[PDB]
Amino acid sequence: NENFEDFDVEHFSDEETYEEKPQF
Amino acid sequence: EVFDGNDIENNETKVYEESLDLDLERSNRQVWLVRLPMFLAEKWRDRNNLHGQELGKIRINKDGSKITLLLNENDNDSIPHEYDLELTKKVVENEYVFTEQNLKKYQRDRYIPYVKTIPKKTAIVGTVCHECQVMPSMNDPNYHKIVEQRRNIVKLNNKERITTLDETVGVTMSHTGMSMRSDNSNFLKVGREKAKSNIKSIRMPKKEILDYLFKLFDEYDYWSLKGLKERTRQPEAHLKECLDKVATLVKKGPYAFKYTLRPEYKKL
Amino acid sequence: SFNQFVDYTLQDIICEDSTLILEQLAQHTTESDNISRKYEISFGKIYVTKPMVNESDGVTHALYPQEARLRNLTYSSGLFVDVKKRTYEAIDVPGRELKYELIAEESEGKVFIGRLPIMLRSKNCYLSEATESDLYKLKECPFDMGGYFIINGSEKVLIAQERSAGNIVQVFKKAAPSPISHVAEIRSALEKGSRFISTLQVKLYGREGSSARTIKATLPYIKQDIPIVIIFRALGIIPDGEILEHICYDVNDWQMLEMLKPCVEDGFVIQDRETALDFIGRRGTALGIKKEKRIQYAKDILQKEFLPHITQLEGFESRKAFFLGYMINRLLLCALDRKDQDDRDHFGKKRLDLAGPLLAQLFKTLFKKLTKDIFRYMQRTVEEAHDFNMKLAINAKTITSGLKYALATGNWGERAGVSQVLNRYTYSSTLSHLRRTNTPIGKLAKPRQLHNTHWGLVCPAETPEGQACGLVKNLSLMSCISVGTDPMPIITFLSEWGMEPLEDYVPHQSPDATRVFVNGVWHGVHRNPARLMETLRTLRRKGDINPEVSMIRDIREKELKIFTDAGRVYRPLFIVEDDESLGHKELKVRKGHIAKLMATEYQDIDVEEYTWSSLLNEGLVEYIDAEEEESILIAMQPEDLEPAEDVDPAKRIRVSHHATTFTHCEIHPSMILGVAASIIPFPDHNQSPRNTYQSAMGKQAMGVFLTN
Amino acid sequence: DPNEYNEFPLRAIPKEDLENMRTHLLKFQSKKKINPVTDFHLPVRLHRKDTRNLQFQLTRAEIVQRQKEISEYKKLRRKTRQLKVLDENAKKLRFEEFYPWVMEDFDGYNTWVGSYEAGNSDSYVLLSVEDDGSFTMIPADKVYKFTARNKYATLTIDEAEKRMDKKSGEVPRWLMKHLDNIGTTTTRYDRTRRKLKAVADQ
Amino acid sequence: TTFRFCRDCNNMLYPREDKENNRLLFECRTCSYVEEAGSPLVYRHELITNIGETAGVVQDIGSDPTLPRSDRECPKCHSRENVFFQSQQRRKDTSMVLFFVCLSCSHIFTSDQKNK
Ligand SMILES: [Zn+2]
Ligand SMILES: [Zn+2]
Repeated sequence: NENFEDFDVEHFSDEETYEEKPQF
Repeated sequence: EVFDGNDIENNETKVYEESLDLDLERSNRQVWLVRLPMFLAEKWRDRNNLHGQELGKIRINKDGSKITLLLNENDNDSIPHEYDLELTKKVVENEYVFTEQNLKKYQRDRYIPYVKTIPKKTAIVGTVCHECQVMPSMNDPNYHKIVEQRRNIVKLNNKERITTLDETVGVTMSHTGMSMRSDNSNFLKVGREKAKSNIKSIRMPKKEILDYLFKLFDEYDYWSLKGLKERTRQPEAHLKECLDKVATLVKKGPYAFKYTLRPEYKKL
Repeated sequence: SFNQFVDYTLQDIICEDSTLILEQLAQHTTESDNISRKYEISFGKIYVTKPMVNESDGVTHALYPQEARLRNLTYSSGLFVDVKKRTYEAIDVPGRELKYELIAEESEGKVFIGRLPIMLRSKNCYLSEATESDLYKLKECPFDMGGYFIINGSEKVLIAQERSAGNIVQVFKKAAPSPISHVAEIRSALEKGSRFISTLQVKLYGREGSSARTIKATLPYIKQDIPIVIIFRALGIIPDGEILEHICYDVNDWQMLEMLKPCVEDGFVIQDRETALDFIGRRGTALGIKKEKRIQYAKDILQKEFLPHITQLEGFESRKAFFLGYMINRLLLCALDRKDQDDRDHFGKKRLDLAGPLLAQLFKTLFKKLTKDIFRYMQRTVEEAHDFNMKLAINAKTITSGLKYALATGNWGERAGVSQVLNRYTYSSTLSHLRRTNTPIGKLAKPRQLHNTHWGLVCPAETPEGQACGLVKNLSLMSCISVGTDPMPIITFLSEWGMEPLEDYVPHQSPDATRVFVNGVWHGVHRNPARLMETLRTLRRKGDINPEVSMIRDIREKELKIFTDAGRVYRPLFIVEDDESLGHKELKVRKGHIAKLMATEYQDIDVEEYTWSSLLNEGLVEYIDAEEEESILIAMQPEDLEPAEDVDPAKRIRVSHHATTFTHCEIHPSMILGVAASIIPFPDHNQSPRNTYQSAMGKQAMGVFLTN
Repeated sequence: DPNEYNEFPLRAIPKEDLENMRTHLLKFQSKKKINPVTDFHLPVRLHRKDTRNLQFQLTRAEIVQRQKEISEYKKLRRKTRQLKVLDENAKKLRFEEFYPWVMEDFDGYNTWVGSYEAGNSDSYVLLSVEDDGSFTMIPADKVYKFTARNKYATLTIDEAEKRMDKKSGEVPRWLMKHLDNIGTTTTRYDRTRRKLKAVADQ
Repeated sequence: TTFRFCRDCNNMLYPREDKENNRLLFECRTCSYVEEAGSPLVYRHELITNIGETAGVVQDIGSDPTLPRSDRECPKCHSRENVFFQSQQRRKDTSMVLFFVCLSCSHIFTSDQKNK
């Protein structure tokens, strides 16, 4: 595996925000 | 002392000689509620001490209402022999001292005649008039000893560290799991104490076993297999071979799963 | 933290549930078998072996960390307990009380309960007593610091888990649509008990514009919010005047009494202690209590479940009611806006669970499971008449696999990421990972910001740039975490140096009395708090009280808080005293003390060994946490802010603060930084995000992580 | 030292009159002075009873009155179980203090129920002042705080729920006065005086 | 408001309309204790509150090292050394007026000029 401190942004990863805000 | 209250039958006259009422004429006794540090408390509250001996002398100076306690030299030399009695409350109200003692059991408007009252011989033996706290005097030659003791209270630790086994780890683990040694402990040897009991029974003749069964049915009408077996010492097969002939098992009554005598022999 | 855990907490966990009693009733159809048996298995002293490994073929030999790393073994050591087996028999006569006696089958006897993984360079590890040449013989790096576990050959570091402190009253303003305006909650916990968390919430219903603003508290195992007046009467304080005396400590606080009036309006039609207890027992959620036992049910809830951090025993209803009134008082000050809601980001209200508390709660759970398995096997054997074997009674694989699994995978149970693979990229990366801390994150707080109370305790610029920004913190260089001491000697010292008990405390005849809290437990009041604080600080500076103990005097609020629990992050500070010889404030440490320190250092590189413990013992330095940091004034450097007052234009502009009342001095301000930020040259000449970026990227450098 | 003051010897109690006798501390919780010699209707009965269902248990005057009237009238099992271990001192403490102390006068005018107070029951020492001015020392073992009950006709739990219920509106400010004027749920003392006057008028 | 309690049972007293004298009687809801009202005011409600701004003033407030020291003149001692703090009432719309505690006579003198 890998363990890096260099924050490479996870592209195409909006479903975290979708599950964070699923209700309106 | 178990007892039931709300007794309108007046059984307390017969079951207690001592009066249940609160004894009160000692209530005018003057009592000082005195607080102590732990060394004086441990010396003065243990029951192996306190044989009526003198423990000190009280001096009251009326110039400023100062109270000093001077202990005797018989108990210890590390503790001070002069203390000041600080009056935390000069006037103490609604505070009394009562004793509790066992009794002599030998020789709207709706009410219930049952309270579950436990009566005890009680007696108000004093009235608290002065709340006092004991302070060691500053000028005593043992006040520094008291300071050292109170520092040792927070200095010492009451818990010891874990013990580390310095023996060889193989010698330590020789007791574990796979081991040659059999368990010599006898803790919960239920199988050992149960398998040693063996019931071996001979075949007595049919006339004898039927006579014995008829006598036991005359003794008591309903029987279970285990109880009648420990009464008769017979094999299950022969015991059933006689029991079906001269008895029947109950299947639906309140005494079900029990062998009882036949109704023909019941009248005999 | 690990040394404290192994030395004391293992024995504490064993001794809380040391005994286990099973009664076999007679079940007698005939009176010939009227005997009742009582089998007790009692645990005693616990022993820990040196780190060992058993091979396949049963050979057990001493295991060293290099061999464990090479062979993918767990660097663990065996735990043994003394087990003594009491057995009792009684004549089972109905009606007559059973009297048990020994049959003298009191067998006792160390038995194996599992393998505890050993953190390297701890008191159990082989590398603690090894010299540098011994480390070279064992092929261990002398620069290697330990601090980690070896689980299946992988170096595992236990990240410190940040949690909000227990036994503290925190008052919070709720949202506008909610009918409750303010909530005063305490997450009551006890350390020497069942370790269960009970949340007591005292809630003020109705908004500011409303009229019927009542106060109701959420008792444990009660399905409804009971009014506070009903709870006070159930605790035994009947009159309204006495209830308002327990809650409000000023006779002229008619704001507070006016807000408390709807509470006694709500609780007016209960006027008896048994009526209030019947009310609480009807609101009991167990739903298995008969009509006449609800009084005792509510009494048991109020004794064993209501505020357990105070006590579990009976006879302390007055103490619990005083604490409840203090909670309602704090709630009403926040409602009247005399104080704001308590800061969730205050670092003194936080605790850090190191390897001690984490393995402590894990071993507690695993030992409960072990004792449950012991009782289950013993019950099965006595029921089915099988032979009892203690090797089958104890499954050591329960403890062994539980500790091994929770240290191999970070799932702390049966919280994720508690244990991570130790970073071995560079030496500084290993140090930063070993001093790394973690904060779990869904509340209404803002925990990602660098708080004011983070000064000198965590690094101001060392944090990941991603989702872990602000949650993952790194300790400052001199910052330490307390391992926890017993508060009972300090409570006894207070009781014999003037803290009168709370049972005899009357607030109206003691208006100037200072409340005394020990680990969040209100134990009493003191008439003169200043000299008590003076003698307590003298004891801590002379070393009689443990220097990790934090003592705070809030003069404005008339409070004296003493914290002896674990998890508190503190830092050392110089002590500044009066120094009447020179007529001005000055540091207690002098050039003679510095020379003694340097002589000890150069002897290490014949005089007396003058150490950090010596500086702590005659009290030239002091351990200050974020809570004690609130009541002190600190100078940044000695030789400018201590003595009384042409400058170089190249030097930075510095203020002298125009105040000479200092109680402490910073040792050096560069020690507010962490391991990665202390590699940065001139970090005060840099923009702070660039210091954060270098703190991130210094772990990805190439160097020599270890010499082996 | 000059004898310009008064000076009193101090001594401990003998242990012969400490066995089978426990010397507790009584503390009435009241704003006014309480004196059981004067403020109480003799005889006073300090005993250990079940306090649940107050106002429905008879006072001693009604007890002796009913004694007089009836005297005139007549003339598969579970084999194994787990025991949660508990310490013996608190087990005995719970067993003793399961029923609280109750001190009642003859007419029910003063009824005081005592709660055990465990905070400082082990540090108290009583100095009894004897007739000759000496001091005798007693180790106080337990402390009880006595609260007066049924002094203002407390109402019951069921219609207490009915008043708590939001179906009913605001509780009236003088509901107790209305109930006392009607004659509902009166004091034990008032009921005792009613019973004694209904006996005495015959 | 000056809340007052019954002297028989220590419950608070409530207002009573009287008819035979047209007067205010403070009366206990439990045990029928009635007394005269010393003031006609029975309910007092502050919308702007000025109490609690000087809360926490204790006789050893000068023992706090965190409190700043000033040199402003005490108008009871003519002394220079003192401490000061802002308003302890922590509303969001309160003023920033300094309150000074003299360390010789424990006097509370303010920096306000609109009041003076
Ligand atoms: Zn009243
Ligand atoms: Zn002045």
